[PDB]
Amino acid sequence: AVISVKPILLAMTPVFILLCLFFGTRNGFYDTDQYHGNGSAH
Amino acid sequence: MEPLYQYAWLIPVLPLLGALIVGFGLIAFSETTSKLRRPSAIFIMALMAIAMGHSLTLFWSQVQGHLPYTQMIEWAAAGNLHIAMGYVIDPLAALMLVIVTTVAFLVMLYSDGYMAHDPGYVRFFAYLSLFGSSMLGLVVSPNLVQVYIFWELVGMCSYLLIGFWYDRKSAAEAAQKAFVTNRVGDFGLLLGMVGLFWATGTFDFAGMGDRLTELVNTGLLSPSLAAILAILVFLGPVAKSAQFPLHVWLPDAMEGPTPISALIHAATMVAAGVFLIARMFPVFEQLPQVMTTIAWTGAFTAFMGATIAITQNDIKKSLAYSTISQLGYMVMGMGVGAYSAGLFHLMTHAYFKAMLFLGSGSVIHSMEGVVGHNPDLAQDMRYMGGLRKYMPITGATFLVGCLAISGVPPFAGFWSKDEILGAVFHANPAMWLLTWLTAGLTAFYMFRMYFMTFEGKFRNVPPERQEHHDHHSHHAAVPHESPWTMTLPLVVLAIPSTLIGFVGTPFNNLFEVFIHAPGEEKVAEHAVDLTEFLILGGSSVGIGLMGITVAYLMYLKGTPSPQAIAKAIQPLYQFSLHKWYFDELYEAVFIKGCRRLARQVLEVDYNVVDGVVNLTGFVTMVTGEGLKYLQNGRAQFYALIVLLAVLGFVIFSVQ
Amino acid sequence: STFPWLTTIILFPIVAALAIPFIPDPTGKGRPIRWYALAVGLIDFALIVYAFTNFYDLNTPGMQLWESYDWIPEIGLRWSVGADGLSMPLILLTGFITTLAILAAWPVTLKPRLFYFLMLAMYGGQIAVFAVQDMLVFFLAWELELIPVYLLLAIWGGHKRQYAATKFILYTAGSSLFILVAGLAMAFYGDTVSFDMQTLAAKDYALGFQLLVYAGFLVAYGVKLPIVPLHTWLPDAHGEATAPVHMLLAGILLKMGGYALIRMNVDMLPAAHAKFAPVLVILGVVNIIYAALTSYAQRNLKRKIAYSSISHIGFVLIGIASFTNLGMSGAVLQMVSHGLIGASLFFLVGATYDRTHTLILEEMGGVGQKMKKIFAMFTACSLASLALPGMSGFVAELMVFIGFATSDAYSLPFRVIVVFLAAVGVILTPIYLLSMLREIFYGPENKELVEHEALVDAEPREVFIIACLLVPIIGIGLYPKLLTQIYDATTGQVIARAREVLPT
Amino acid sequence: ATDFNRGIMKFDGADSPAMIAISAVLILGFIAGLIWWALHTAY
Repeated sequence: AVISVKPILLAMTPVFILLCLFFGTRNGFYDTDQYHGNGSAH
Repeated sequence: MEPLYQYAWLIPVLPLLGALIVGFGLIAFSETTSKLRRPSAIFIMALMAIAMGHSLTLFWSQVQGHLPYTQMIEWAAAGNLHIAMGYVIDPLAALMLVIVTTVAFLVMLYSDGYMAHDPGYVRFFAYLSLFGSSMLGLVVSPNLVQVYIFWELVGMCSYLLIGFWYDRKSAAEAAQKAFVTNRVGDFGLLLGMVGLFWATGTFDFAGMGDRLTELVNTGLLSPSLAAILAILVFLGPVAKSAQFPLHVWLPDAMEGPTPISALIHAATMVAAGVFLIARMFPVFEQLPQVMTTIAWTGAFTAFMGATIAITQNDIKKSLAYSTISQLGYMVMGMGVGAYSAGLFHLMTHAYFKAMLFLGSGSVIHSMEGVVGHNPDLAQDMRYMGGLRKYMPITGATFLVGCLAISGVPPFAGFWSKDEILGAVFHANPAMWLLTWLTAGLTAFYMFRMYFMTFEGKFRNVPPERQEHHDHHSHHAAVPHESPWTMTLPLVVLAIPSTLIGFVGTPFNNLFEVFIHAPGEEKVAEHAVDLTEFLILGGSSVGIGLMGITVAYLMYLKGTPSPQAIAKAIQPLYQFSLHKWYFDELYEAVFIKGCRRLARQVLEVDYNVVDGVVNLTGFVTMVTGEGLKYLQNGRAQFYALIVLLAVLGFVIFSVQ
Repeated sequence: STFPWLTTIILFPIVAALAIPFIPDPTGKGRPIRWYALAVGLIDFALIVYAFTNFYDLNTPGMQLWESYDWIPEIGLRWSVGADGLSMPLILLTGFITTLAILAAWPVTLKPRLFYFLMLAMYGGQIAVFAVQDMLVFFLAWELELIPVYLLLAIWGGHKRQYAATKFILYTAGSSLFILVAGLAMAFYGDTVSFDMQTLAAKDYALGFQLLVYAGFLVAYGVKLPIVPLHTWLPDAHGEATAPVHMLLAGILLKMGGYALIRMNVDMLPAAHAKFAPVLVILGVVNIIYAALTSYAQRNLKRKIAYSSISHIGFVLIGIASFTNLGMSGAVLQMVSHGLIGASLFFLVGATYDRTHTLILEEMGGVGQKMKKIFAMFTACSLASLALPGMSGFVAELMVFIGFATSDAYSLPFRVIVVFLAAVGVILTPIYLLSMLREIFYGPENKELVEHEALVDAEPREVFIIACLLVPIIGIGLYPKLLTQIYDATTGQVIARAREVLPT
Repeated sequence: ATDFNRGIMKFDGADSPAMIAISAVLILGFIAGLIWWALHTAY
């Protein structure tokens, strides 16, 4: 009488995939001020 | 009954989901949800009022004669080691179900008045609903694991709420101390929770008493060894209810918002620190050396917190040191055994402290008109005296809350409070006459806080003369600043006070104790006499009534002075003015000491065990610069080593 | 079933990592190579969840993707792969945190053709450790993340990168040699030269030999999982690093040193365990108390949480060396829950430092006034690492305390002191986490706000990666049989391997 | 160690090399005192 993890993982995969490919397109501040610039911890 | 009780887990998960949504609406949609302040307050309040609708029928069905209903769901399983997490609807649990959602709907009615000038209005209702769902799971809890999932959750909601404003440096350090000091009790609770699962074998409260009493008399456990187990579980409630070692966070918990102080003295304190020891009475009554520890550290706090409430200039810091003592007055009621009377002084404490706290917030929002937003102590700049001379309904209701805590004739406390004074002069009258002396001192600071700031003249002239704020001139002096959203909650929190003006009376004390049976049907009581109860109650309403006549005369002369007390008892007055000199013991020893122990674990890290690793890389670099000098040019020297090794290997290999 | 599933997941990033210099359009900073490396991460995480939800066939002890391909018959090694219960939670975790580490590697314009090559090569070099059932492929895959993680810390790192990068490759390749030495010691014992991880377990060893192999394995696995004397490589390699790199070190790379303790020091050498197991729990107790006081005394911000990651690891040692089915099920859940928690902390240190440019924790104060979504996120992830209930930090440590002091192995004066000593970490973790929160965000005293710290924001992509990681922290912490059912039957044989030996 | 005495609650003042050795023998002695406990007290 346990909730199986396979139907909760297979139903959470294609929302995680389609949200990264959307949330990549939406970002701010990492292209306009960004005084770190190239060297990412200098 | 079946859609009322099988869906009884919906009372914790409804007001959680009201904060799950606005938590998802503030982190992602903060441009609209910060503007949506008014609907999202009523939306969050709707799931609390439905949760009030569950409990008011889940409790009324329990007093009609319905059986307790338990439910258990497997949570973490292994080989022969199960953890079960469900609920119980117990007449003790269903009574606490009413209290923590009635005062929670009340404080959210209160919250629309104390703010909606504050931009954190949307987030405040997200945290307030985060309190209740973490709290409403604590009261329905069947196990010691299940009371621990929601033990450290309500301290998390208590951490976030004290540091609600988070721009004050004072509210910064106040929030962290409330998490650390409660975690020492959570360090104590976690030791006894594993320690009692070790000995007994099952995490429920009912299955812990029968199994501990099975091994203490057979000979598997020792009478000294199993005593330290239930001491450690008790170390949990000494933190949340602010007993003797762990109470330093309550003067600083008054640095948070004034609605929260009403809820962290009705839900995390009078509930959480008392509900656990009320539920663990299957363990405690079989151990005599543990119950005498509980009552002694309760009765000291009834004395310890009381004298710091004297000469306390701040109104919220005096109410904070009151409920240190009043909770300390109640935990010893669980310590002398007489605990059904200790549970019926719990209900009148939660409904009147919130009456005293929210009533005090009506004073502060009134006093923000004539004075700027910095001082909230006893009144300067048109000094102490008069607030009920302006005739508010906010000022007459924190007197009625003040009146029923001392033991006055015509009001409450005559029915519930002094019942554990006669049950405490039975066994150890040496350490427990101390409660009688402070019984006139709890009557002191309550009425010392009443007519110092409600009787006199307090509006005329400025002594300091610096407000200079348009947010102070719009703070609406002449206490009608208290809006329509205080007319309902300051009245409707007194409508249970006349219900306990009818229930918990000398005929309904017997009927309410009949609901509150312990783990077994047996009730242990030393003796109750018909004539002796009359003078033990009649001399004890005196010490409350004549306890304030020394306060009616002290703080109505203008100065706090009878003869030779302006030059006070400075051996003792330096204790109560500088707050017991107890904050500085915890600070100069523990805070500096863990800032001194931790530093030299860092420098043995960076220099000893980092010194060895930086030495393997040093004796190999200087080995390289030592055999770099083996070659030096001079090719005849290279012809030696070819010829010496020919001589070497023929002495090497012939033996 | 016939299709090689685990052989695909190992080799598909490394095959597709090599197609990165042929991706066209370097018109400025690297945009198209950022999107190709992200999408090739996600279609391998889909390959993990396809192979898991159809082919894993749980509550069976053993491997269910068993593919033993012949590679070199002279040495005796094969290409054998397989996913059991001690690894299939961690194959799923590796495909989850790395795909966010590509997505957290978005502002990098220093060497973006080289960054996403090594990270895709490290994405293959981590799944390959948990999957292979061999010993010369396991030593291959252990040091296969040796050169990409030297270069990830040296080019994109703080100051003292090079002192931190060469202290690390010399200390891990200087400790990986005991895997080859102890992996060859069991391979030649007896008469067979078998290298599979099953026959090396099903072989019978002597007791005096087993204590030499266990002490050889202990130094090789006490470095990566930082058992606290052998730990000095970490707070330099984790202190001077960027947030997308750091999620692969603290999230996943520490878990290989604890995965390999369960596989190769508890299964294969049981009578070696039962002799030197109480040294592990004392090295687990001191792992908590040392690393929590060392975390408090440090003022570098990225170095505070870097020393904190040694402390959460300290329950894996008590969980492994307690001989209880709830202790070992609480250690595997500690490795999964710390990866999800430690990735959500170590992203936001880089998310804070990219705006305020300091990490010094003294020039800060009032950061929570300007950025709010950074403050609201860094509170929920630091509360996750308090072992606070309702999140997966508490249930992973609840089973260890219960599982240790319910075993019929140790004596009672020992079990009382270890549970009393490990629970001092309950007091100690709110001391430095909340004082880190207080001395950065809470307060009026802001910076100079002119020379440094000219900007503050919170990007709507960066709010996803925390809310992507806080879903399985809470979702495991509210129902831990979402994870315990994956490894219930395989852990139940490792404990059945160590119970029959235990009075020794 | 001058960056370890950052201008917040640290710099107790005992960063001297005479204190570093006497703090080491108690700390590294407690771990060694607990390990030597373990092989004789557990079983």
